Amino acid sequence: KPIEIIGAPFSKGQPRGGVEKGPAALRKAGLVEKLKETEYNVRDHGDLAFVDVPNDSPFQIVKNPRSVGKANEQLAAVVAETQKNGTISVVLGGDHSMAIGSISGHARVHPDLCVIWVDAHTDINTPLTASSGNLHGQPVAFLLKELKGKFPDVPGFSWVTPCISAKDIVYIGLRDVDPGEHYIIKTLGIKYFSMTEVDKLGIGKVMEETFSYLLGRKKRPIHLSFDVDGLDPVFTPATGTPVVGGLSYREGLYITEEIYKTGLLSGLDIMEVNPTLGKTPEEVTRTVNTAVALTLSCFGTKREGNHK
Amino acid sequence: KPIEIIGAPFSKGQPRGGVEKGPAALRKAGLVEKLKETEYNVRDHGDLAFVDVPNDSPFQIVKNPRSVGKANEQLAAVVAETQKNGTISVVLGGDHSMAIGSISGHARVHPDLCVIWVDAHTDINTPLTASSGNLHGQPVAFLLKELKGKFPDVPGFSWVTPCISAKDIVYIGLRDVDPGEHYIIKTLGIKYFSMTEVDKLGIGKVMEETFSYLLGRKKRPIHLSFDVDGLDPVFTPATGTPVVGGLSYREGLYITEEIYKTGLLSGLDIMEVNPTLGKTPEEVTRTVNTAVALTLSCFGTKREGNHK
Amino acid sequence: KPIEIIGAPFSKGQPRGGVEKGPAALRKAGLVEKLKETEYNVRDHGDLAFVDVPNDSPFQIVKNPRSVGKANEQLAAVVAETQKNGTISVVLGGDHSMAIGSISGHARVHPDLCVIWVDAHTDINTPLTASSGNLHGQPVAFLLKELKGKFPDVPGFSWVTPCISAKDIVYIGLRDVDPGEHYIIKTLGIKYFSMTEVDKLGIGKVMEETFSYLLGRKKRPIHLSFDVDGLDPVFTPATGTPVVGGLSYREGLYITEEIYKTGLLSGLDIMEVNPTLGKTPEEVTRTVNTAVALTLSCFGTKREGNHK
Ligand SMILES: [Mn+2]
Ligand SMILES: [Mn+2]
Ligand SMILES: [Mn+2]
Ligand SMILES: [Mn+2]
Ligand SMILES: [Mn+2]
Ligand SMILES: [Mn+2]
Repeated sequence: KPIEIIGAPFSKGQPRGGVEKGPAALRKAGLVEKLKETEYNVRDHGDLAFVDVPNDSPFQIVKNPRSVGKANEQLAAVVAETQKNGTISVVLGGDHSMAIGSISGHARVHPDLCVIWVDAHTDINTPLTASSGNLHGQPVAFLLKELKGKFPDVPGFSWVTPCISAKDIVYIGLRDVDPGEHYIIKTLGIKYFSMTEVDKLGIGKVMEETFSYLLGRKKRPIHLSFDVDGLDPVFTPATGTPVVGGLSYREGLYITEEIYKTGLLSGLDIMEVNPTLGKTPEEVTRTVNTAVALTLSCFGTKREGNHK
Repeated sequence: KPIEIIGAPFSKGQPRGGVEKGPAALRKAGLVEKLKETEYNVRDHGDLAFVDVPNDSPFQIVKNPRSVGKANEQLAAVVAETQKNGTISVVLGGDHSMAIGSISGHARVHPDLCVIWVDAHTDINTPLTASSGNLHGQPVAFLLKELKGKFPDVPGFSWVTPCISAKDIVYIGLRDVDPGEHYIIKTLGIKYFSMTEVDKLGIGKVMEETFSYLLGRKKRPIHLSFDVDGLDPVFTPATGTPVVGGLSYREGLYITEEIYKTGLLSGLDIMEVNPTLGKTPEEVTRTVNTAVALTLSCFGTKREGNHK
Repeated sequence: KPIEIIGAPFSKGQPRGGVEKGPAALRKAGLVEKLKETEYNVRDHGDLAFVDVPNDSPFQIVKNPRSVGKANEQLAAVVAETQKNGTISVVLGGDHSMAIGSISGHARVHPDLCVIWVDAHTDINTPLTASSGNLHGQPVAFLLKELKGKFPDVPGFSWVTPCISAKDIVYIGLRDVDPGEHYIIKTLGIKYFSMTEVDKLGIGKVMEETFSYLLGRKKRPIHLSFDVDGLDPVFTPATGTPVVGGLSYREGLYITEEIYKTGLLSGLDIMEVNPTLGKTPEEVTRTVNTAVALTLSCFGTKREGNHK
């Protein structure tokens, strides 16, 4: 019933910078003002203040493992608190590595939740199969149960508890996956929808199946982790890893409009909005408004109209 | 069998200006020259000359109610004359408020026609539920029978006669509807196809249903009122109310190509082309050529080729 | 199992110039370097050196009939040699008129191959029904059996042997067909998929049918002749005959990804990349990378990932 924006302007997740300005842009985009305008109430948790672990030594390859392990541990702590009160937790953040704290904290109250991860990537690189070391590409690794133990524990993420099985997570939009990640998902029979399947089935049937897969038997809580680079660059240019032939505005919306319809949206995740990475101030607006549009959608803003 | 372009460079419908240049752009785009090249004959009625009602006092909120009531009254007068002769009336115009005279005049000869209103809006705001007062958003209100009487009669539109029921009109492309308009359409069980339904069913099935709904029982005449902002801004940027995630070139065409196939196209409506509103001369070309493409399409120009 | 790039920087096919730089751009785009990175081996045949027939007198209308007849005769000669060794022949070339030597040479080793011609055109103009005389629009004419004899034999193409029936070729993407070409395809009951059919069925079903049509009975070798202007100009602007409302990146790929899946790709054809025709160096990159993406795709580069 209630909503709670938890700013998470973290950044250490990846090399490029400018992702901590995300909650700023979105909020500056009047996000909370339009969201209240829905048949929901909104409590802004305000942005979190992350402590930066000194002499953060790159564990093996993994850059900033402590700082990141920590800033995340803090989010889960906070995400678990608001969820514990029965509120949908929208997390305005920086890089997807902050999905570690989001989900975990969410998973702590509802161990049986499921994940509809929308992104053009899998972010399932273990600190081993990972080329270079930017955690914004390892989330699913720290969370998947079937993966724990298959890589060296990282300094600062021990607090985590693999909380979801491969039968609880579904991917949508994939188009730029690595050899390792591909292996891992294939090896674990994870249900996904690469842009190939979409092009084939049409976003319409993608949801019917994503839903008949995750909510077929039981009807548990849903954790939507929306990565902005999931929608074609023509719509979300202000990101770090833009990939053409992606999801469109109308698709990103059919996805959110459908998640609303279920009535199970428990925890959202709007990540990767990088204002700084806009070739023109316009690109940052196109990204910020369709990031917001998406949010509002998850809360009822249908495209056919909404009367009180 | 014959066609008749009726320029309608009216404008008072909305605030922004530059819509009276539409028939000029379109015609300047060699519209009539390519249209003749079809298996049809074309008679250009030339642009209408609209009298501007002096001291046009904003009735309640409704801006320029007289001037607009009048310019429209004139169109119907003219649209009824050419229709009365058995000719398909293409109306190159300014704002959609000129759809009042178009349909009315059309409806006068064929009371049983039906409407396939393609636009990203509903234009069903009554002079009451309407925020601000630009008639380019009230057409469907002056025409729907079920609505007459539910708002103060406006100075200059009395001549109108609500000529169509909610079972005679279908919407295609909707994406930016108001609370009032949404209420009204929902309250009147009007058949519509928001971008949601499209994304789901795919433009292909949208037509089969729009057709099985309007022409299921009888096979009456069709009045296509094509609003240019119905196609994504990426295609029709030169408009006043651009809304992302709209109909694409290929969709606007499948729509027209299908209407041709029925063989019932009686009266067309190409509205909202605003040359002035192009950030670059290019945007006005992209709008003018795909506005034309659309027209030609309504007349047989299939995408698989056309041999004499 | 093995692949062999055969540069074919020919050009005389059409008026505009800059198509011989295609193999240069593509290769310069690291085409062969990424292609080897597949589960395939690659042998670059290097670019061909075409002799230019002196005093090439425009036979009737057909411009440069000798030069073109010859440069093509050479390709078939070469395409037949590598195919004769059991290698998939990718032909980096200029204008589609070089598809004459490609297919012919291919057809010589496998007379029973079939053609999936992806383009926005039919290239089936006979030296008679053809307006102006640029052979880049007559290929299918020199190859179709049902057409041989219906036009004056051309100086330099006699070596050709119509090698495919209208039941062996399928079209995908059509949107700008002439009166003659339309006639000819209609008159010969050729299976095609104009952008209309795509918009209706969705690229997904287009392949199931293109496949159930050509590979229904027997499962013969496939000859994909990919014309770059088959994908909307927004993706392949660097061509000579750009036509809006075309195939998109995701569609061009679903097409290639599917052809890979069959396992019958015998001979490819990447034509019409014109570096010179890019309004901005960017347009030439957008064209060269999605031309390459396409190639890679035909060889296994799925969008869900590829692990060794
Ligand atoms: Mn991500
Ligand atoms: Mn991503
Ligand atoms: Mn309108
Ligand atoms: Mn509109
Ligand atoms: Mn071609
Ligand atoms: Mn072509």
